[PDB]
Amino acid sequence: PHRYRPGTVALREIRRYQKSTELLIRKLPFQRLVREIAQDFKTDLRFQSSAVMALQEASEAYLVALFEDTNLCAIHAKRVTIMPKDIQLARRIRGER
Amino acid sequence: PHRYRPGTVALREIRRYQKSTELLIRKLPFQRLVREIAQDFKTDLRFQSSAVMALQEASEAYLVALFEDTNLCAIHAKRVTIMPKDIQLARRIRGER
Amino acid sequence: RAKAKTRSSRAGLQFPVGRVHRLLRKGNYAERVGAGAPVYLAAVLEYLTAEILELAGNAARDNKKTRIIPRHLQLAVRNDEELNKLLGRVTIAQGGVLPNIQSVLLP
Amino acid sequence: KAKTRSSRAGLQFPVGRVHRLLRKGNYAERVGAGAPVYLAAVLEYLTAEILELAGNAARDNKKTRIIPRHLQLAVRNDEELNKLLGRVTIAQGGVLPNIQSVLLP
Amino acid sequence: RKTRKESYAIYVYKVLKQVHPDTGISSKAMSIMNSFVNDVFERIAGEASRLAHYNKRSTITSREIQTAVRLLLPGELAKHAVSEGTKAVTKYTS
Amino acid sequence: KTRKESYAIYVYKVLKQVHPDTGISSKAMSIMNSFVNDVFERIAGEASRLAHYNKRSTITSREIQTAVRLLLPGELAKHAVSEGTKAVTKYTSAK
Amino acid sequence: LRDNIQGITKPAIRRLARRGGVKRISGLIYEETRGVLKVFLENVIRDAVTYTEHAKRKTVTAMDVVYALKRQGRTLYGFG
Amino acid sequence: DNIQGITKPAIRRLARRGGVKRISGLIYEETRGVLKVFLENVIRDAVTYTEHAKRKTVTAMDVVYALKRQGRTLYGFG
Amino acid sequence: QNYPEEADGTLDCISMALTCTFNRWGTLLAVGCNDGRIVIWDFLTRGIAKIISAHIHPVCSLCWSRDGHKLVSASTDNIVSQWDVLSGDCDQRFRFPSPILKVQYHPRDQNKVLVCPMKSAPVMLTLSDSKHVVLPVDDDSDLNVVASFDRRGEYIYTGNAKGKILVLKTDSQDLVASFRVTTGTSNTTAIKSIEFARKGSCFLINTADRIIRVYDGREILTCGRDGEPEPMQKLQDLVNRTPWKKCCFSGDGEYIVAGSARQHALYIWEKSIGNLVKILHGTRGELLLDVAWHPVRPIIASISSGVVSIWAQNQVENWSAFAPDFKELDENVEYEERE
Amino acid sequence: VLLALHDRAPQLKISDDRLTVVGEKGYSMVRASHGVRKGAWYFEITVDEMPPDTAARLGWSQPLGNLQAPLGYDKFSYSWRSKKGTKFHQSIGKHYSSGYGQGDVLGFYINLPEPHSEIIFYKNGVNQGVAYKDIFEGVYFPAISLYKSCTVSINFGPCFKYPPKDLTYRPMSDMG
Amino acid sequence: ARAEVHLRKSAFDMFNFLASKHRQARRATSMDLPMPMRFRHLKKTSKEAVGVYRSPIHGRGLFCKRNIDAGEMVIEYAGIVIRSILTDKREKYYDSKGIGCYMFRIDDSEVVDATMHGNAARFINHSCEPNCYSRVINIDGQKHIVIFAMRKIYRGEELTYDYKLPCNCGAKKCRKFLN
Amino acid sequence: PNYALKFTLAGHTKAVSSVKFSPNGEWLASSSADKLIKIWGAYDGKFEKTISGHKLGISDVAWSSDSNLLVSASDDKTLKIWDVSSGKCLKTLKGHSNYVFCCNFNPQSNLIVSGSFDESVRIWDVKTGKCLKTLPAHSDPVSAVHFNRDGSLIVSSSYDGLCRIWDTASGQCLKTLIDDDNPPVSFVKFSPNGKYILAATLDNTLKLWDYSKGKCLKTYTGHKNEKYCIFANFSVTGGKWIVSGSEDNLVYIWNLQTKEIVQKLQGHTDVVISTACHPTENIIASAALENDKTIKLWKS
DNA sequence: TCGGATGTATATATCTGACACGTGCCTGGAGACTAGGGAGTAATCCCCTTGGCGGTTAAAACGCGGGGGACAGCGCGTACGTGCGTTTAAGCGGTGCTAGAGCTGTCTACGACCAATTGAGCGGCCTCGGCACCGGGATTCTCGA
DNA sequence: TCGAGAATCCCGGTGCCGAGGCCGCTCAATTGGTCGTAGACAGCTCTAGCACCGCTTAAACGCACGTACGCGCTGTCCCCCGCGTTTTAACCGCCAAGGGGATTACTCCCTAGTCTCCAGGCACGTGTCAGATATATACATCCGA
Repeated sequence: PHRYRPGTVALREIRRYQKSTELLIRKLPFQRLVREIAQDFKTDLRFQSSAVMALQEASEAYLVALFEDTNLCAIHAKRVTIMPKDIQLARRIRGER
Repeated sequence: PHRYRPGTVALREIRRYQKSTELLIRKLPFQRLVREIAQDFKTDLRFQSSAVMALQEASEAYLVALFEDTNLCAIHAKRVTIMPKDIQLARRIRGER
Repeated sequence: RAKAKTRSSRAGLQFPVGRVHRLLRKGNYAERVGAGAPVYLAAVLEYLTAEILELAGNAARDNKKTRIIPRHLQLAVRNDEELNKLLGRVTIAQGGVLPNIQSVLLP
Repeated sequence: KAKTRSSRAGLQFPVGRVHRLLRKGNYAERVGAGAPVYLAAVLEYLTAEILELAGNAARDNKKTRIIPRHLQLAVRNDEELNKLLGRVTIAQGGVLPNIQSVLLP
Repeated sequence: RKTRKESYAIYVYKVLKQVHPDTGISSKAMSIMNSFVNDVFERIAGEASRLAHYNKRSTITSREIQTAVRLLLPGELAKHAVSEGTKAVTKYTS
Repeated sequence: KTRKESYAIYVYKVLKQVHPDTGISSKAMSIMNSFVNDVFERIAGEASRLAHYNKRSTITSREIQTAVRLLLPGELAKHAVSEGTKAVTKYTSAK
Repeated sequence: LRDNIQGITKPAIRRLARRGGVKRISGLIYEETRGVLKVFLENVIRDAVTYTEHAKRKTVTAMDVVYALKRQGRTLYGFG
Repeated sequence: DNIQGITKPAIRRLARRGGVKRISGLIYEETRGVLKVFLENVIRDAVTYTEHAKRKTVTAMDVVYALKRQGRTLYGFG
Repeated sequence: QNYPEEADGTLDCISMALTCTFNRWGTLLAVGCNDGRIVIWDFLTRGIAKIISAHIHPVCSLCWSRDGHKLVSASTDNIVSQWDVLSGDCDQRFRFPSPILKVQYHPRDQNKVLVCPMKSAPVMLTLSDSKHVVLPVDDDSDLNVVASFDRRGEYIYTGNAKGKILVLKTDSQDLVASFRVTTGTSNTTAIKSIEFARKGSCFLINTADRIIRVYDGREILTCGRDGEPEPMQKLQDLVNRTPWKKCCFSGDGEYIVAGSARQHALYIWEKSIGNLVKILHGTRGELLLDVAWHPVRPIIASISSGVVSIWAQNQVENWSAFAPDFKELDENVEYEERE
Repeated sequence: VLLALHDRAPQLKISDDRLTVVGEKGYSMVRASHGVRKGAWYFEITVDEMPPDTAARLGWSQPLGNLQAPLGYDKFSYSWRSKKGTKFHQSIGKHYSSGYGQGDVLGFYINLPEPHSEIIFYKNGVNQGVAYKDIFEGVYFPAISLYKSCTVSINFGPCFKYPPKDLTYRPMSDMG
Repeated sequence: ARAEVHLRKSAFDMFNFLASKHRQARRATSMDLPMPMRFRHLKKTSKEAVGVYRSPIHGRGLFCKRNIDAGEMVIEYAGIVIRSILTDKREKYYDSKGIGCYMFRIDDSEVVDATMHGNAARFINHSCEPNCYSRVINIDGQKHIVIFAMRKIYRGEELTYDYKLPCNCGAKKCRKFLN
Repeated sequence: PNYALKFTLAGHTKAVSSVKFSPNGEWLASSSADKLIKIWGAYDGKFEKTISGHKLGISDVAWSSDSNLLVSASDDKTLKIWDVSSGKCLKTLKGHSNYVFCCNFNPQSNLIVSGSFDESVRIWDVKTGKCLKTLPAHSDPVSAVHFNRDGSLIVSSSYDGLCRIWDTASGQCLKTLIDDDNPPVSFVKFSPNGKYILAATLDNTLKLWDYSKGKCLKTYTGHKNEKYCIFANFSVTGGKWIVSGSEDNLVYIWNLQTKEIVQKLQGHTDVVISTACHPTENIIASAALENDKTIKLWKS
């Protein structure tokens, strides 16, 4: 009967995911999302597979960069947990809004 | 014998400077600074006047934008006074460092 | 041999067309500049210039003035949403800022 | 008599295809003669720089075959290449092993 | 005895006297509007050139200018500018 | 059944110069192809805007040199300028 | 269709944050992240369909996605 | 040396324009550092254009072209 | 008011709508569906009036009559039947040679209809029996000939498969006018469909090389047989190069509308001046099928895969009907009322 | 006789000849500060420019009345309408008399022995009607309320143009 | 059913507007900009920002349909700018007709009518606990009656001000006399 | 000018509701508030049948274009739909939260206007029986409704005295007729050009309205118009008479060019509230309230 | 300060299909010779850029005082980790159909170039009227009581 | 809750220099005609994209339990603001001198262009071995003791 003090599994998940390279979003829901929001700009399109792969790569890299800058803001605010106002501050400083 | 409670003169200075348009740095020290750091890239240059004016405009606009984004960061941190770690956080989120 | 009516008022425009076609030839953008592309482009430039000068002149009247100084252009660009999304990284000379005091500073 | 210009300069990237791409792209009216040689030299130096910095991590991860994780590490672990490639997403790239100050107990 | 300079002072002057019959314009605002016109011209021509290079073509028609305007301008301003251009081309046609 | 143009063989040769005992996969080759095309088009665009700024109509090695000193950071710029100047001299000496 | 903005699950944002280096996450980041991802995918897909309909085809090749990302300022190496 | 020309009230007036209520006493040193970095990164490309033109005088169009490459695009000159 | 501007709803009730046409009055709209269903709506209160599931076969052409009672069928087994708005029953039935494209009644008598096949000359019949009058066309080579009546019922304008127009009489075949248009520089091309106005004698030429020309029904009679007239107004497009599918007119010969075939679009020119004045849009990836103008009010009905959209001016509510003595001003209106 | 400096309607077009009132749009009534107390004060009103579409309500009013009171509001102010001669007194509209010509010399008068009244419409000595009767005693400054900006002068001399014949009056060289 | 000759068949009201429902710095008007810049956008906001519905105080009240922030303009109270003795004739006239007095004054020389000509700004009741006030501005001399706000006001609240008879406000320190 | 009684059609067990001719001009059936609708003739009083099957009272009854299909404004919040040639109670219109006083048809004869005592003028159907739209017009119960000549405008007559005119396409107010007094409007109708409306308000003063401008033109004097929904008609068969109900055992019939007291019919024993003319014949219908229960057809 | 238990790194066995390499070949790069035009280089001129001198005052610098914010601590209660059974659609293969991208033959309709004539656009020189500057008094916001 | 005082806002008056317009005078736009080819049109092909089907199962899910953190309050202490007094160099008016920018004339040699001849880089077809996948096992970290 043993349970870890909370935080250690988080730290080893951070090391284990920063080690390797893979894809972190399942490809069938992402493909249905791409077809879903492409439906409203032109009806009856027909995607290749590598285009879906390229969109997945670009979106994942953008999200990871946003989370790093958000965590810098939150550590500046003398806290630990990310709040969504930190995300809004980062997106307003960078110039995207 | 009267002295204001501290803050009111700051607020009316904020309104008075956001009203008008002028140049906020004296032009002789700025001109000597431009000649001083242009000395090390090529000896015996010879500036026009409008180029000095253009450099003054660009530097002043850049500094004002940096101070606005820094004050957004500091108000996010539940404080009032700007610290230099806020400047470093803003310059690291924007991508310049 | 007869009179020659220009290409500026044959379409009912104001920006010139021959000067735009010369600037598309003397630039090496591509080989062969098409037929009516400078007319289309001069119409677009007319529309944008009219759109910004409307707000400029309106603010110039509303500050009890008759000429225009660049503070009015600063206000007219930075008030609207669409032009602020277009002209992102531009420092207008002699521009100035927009009044924005935060919520928690003033008593 | 078939002296290719790559041999006549002692290089690796070809010069005729670079002159073909500078004539086809419509960059200006006339193209000189030393310019594609100069440009092939610059591209050779940049590619040699990136492969030299990739080889270290290629040997350090006990591998004999370069992978995109090696390219990601070799680009991001420098200073000046990290300014030249200012924002470029590399597929199958991965990130830096970074954990902040106050997170550890 | 001076070399001629290309400008846009008279054209800005004409459109201003069409849309506001009284208000004059100084020197500095004229210089700003000159730079603005040159800037938007550079962006649109560059994007159209990159399109016509992508599609294995050699000709900047009006269709590439339309696609460049639709890619560059945000939303409602594009929806007005496309109709203004198409009206101008149709009046020039016949 | 059409011809596509790439840069695989030349990156392969430079790899065999600098590391004589290794090979490379396909994905890294495609990444290096995209990198070479990116740096090429950035340098060519900067040189063209310089040549139009100076009211002339010719792209020479002088403008390519000014484009490189404006574009790259310091040490990499100095080494690349030395490489290019050595290549120009060793080309025009045995013309 | 209505779903698949919610089909992006909720260990997945946790796993993206623990690739990014995040320790403890509140309970609003899920909907905030869904909103941000939807905005970004709109501003890519619109230019992708623009290049497609200008080229006169009826599919969306990878090169159009690379061109839209290149104009936004986020270059992608690995598909051109 | 003569970096002291950017005095204490001038940074204060720039921060009053920026919309700032209260300022500590390290921002002056940080601000002179950031200003010196930015002016170096502009004047380098201005001097590069001037040396390529085979002249001995920095004009206005060279500064405008350097600011265009940085991505800031000053209007009102040239 | 004038030409429409805003979207204003739809009627997405009946599945797979295909074609549409109006009466003289502007209150009757039948729709030949994808399976023989003929559905009429209301316009003032907008309720479905009468479904006529006539054939097991799809319908490709219809037409209303002058009394507001009679219709005409065109299925994929060449069946032409007389219908009624009171009963809705089948009268006539026989088989043509296999293609039937479009029919048209005589305007000042509901005896005669003008029927057009694909690879044959157009044929006029009666409704009393199966009598048919053979109409001669000048070429008789490809036999891809279109024909229509004019407005008042004087002549029959025909259009061949080669680019020459004949003007015949409705019974005696009096060739009284003809003209060949200088189509570009070498090839003279065919005509898709010619339609006619309600006020005057203006009409349009819809070729197969995407150019609309404007003419009158008096100038050709003035030019006589084998004359060379000029277009009163040329209408074309250059940017998207714009293929066409359907052409019709405005209310009292004021404007000209023409739906497209590629981008799901509607364009509104002016017959008076001669310039485009408004572009409409809709769903980006549909396929435009049939466009009908409303004769006494600015309404346009467009079929694109079942959906019938009605651009209807977007009326704006206000005050002054509640209290007709209070005038809602805009700014300060000072005065004295009685001297 | 000069006019007032402060006791006047301010936004009217004050003419520089100091003997001519020029109006505005609306009924803003000037009361010139030299009027009767007792006995007799007669003056004439020479008319220079009287364009049509004017309601030149002329008569008597007190300094109790409003400056923005049209002449013809209450029991103190009197009324003489151009169209159909109508009186409007204590808000009572009764079509009284006829109109009036253009270009004459007008002028009203009250006769009160220190009361027996002559409140009667006076125009070149021609009667247009017996107006009213038996006022109270107070101050009656002359009141001018116009509809246009009509140029109308004023007279004070003893040698009148068309006076009331055999008039008991006092010259304006005593208190004005 | 056809046996009720029943009363309440008189309205005495020209305004039968009342229906069954009775549902109760990003912009320019909340900036620190000069006044006519806000005065332009005043009319583009006020046509759709607020609404008029039935209130428990006196008939119809003013429930706004937008979350108004503190400090900004809302709407203008405009109409016939009457001059000061026609007021008394209209008092006698609307005493004869039986409709109340709608007269706010810009100054003590010229008043502004609302009953004959105006806008939807008439539906503002008096209260002794307001959340708005009034200032007159100078749009090129042609002055106006424009109403600001005081505090942060949400969706579904009545807007009132002091007009300076027992009142139907029920204030904590009510005056109960509107003179 | 010489209208003479032919037949007296009595027999209503309660107060006679309304006399309405056939729209094609051959019937005069008369109903009553006794939940019973009889089918009487117009030229000899030819009887057919009596409608039975209601639950509460009857205010208005209507017709068809062929004078067979029927409907009545029942006072149990319903409008039961009936027939002459079959007699089956066809449908029953729900959707009311108060009593129903009047209903009519467009001339295309497939819509039902419903100005009921729930004060929101709904728009009902005949083919589907479906509430299309709603006109929340008045805070007072509806006295009468009417379409115009083609079927494009609806007038609103109510207690407050506001004769508004309403759109049919999207249903909006166009104009509000106003008055210094507040009389209850009883029963108005349009003109054969749609540009005139005779006002019948409870003030003992009739009015005729210029529609396109908004003024009153020609009135009457010396009449009793006070209590109930007093009806008005037209007459072009004889002179230009104005057939109207009357409370003093008369029938108010006078001409509008003359505006005089020239002919006064008499014979009723209660307040006459419903009159109507045959569209071609010289037949004027007349039926008073509960203490009369008779029908007097004065024929010229 | 010391101990039991899982997770991970280290050491070997087995398969397997990307990677490396060998071949035919066609098309794109090099060699020779010419045209003329963009550029290289001398040659002159004139004004804008540097340099200084003297006077005035607006701004800068330096002390003195205090109250308003930054931060340390402490109590608490709660929202988010860590672990355990299930159920479900994600994923892998196998089979099947076709709309649509891609090549290929012809032609004709549309854009580059040459010479002259015009005429709109730019350079230069008067001239006033809208704003620059400044004394004066009503209005409005502050803060101690 | 009140009064004395201090900045802003508005009005009247002067006056002056830079927008505004006139005048003359040139370079390139325009039309009218030629000549060549880029792209539209049609027809055939064959292969990636979309759909049906079924089996197994990792994991997504929902629900228990604590505990470490977020937050809110309290104190205190320290340091940035507001004002007054003394000082010094920014700003302006002012003149003198000449170095490089700007323009013209005149050869002239550097790249475009056309063809003829060849070799090298690309698609395609086969073996093989670095790594992916298992088994087994020291030991090391963590929370309990």
